[PDB]
Amino acid sequence: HMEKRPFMCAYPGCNKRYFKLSHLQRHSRKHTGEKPYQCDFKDCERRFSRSDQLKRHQRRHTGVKPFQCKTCQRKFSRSDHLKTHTRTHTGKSCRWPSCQLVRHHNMHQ
DNA sequence: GCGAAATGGGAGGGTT
DNA sequence: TAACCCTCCCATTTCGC
Ligand SMILES: [Zn+2]
Ligand SMILES: [Zn+2]
Ligand SMILES: [Zn+2]
Ligand SMILES: [Zn+2]
Repeated sequence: HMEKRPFMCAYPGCNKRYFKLSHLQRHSRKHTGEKPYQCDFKDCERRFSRSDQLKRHQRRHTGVKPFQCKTCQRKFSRSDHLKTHTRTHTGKSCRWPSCQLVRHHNMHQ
């Protein structure tokens, strides 16, 4: 785990440093305040500085949930949302809250 | 209402 | 170069009861 960040931001007063030039060029859009990637869903009008941020956001509109829990078959749109959910099973036949297995799990969604 | 859990966004990291 | 996906932090919202 190295800390050498050779790419420094040239913005006046900014001390940001990054390991890769792509990370620095991605940071430079924060000073310009430009957010060109706008969500065109109804009654949203949200916008982001990065295209991947817009695609992550638009999954809440499209209902795309590629990540599925191997224990209770619950689906999530993000990998970190799935990993956090799996902690509910570590502490605690039906693995859904308040219910007494694949058919039952699939019917919950 | 309470705590837990889910949700959503920023920021940064890697892989092509 | 940058699209693309992952990982962590954080505040807010929703759920379970
Ligand atoms: Zn900067
Ligand atoms: Zn939207
Ligand atoms: Zn689960
Ligand atoms: Zn059940």
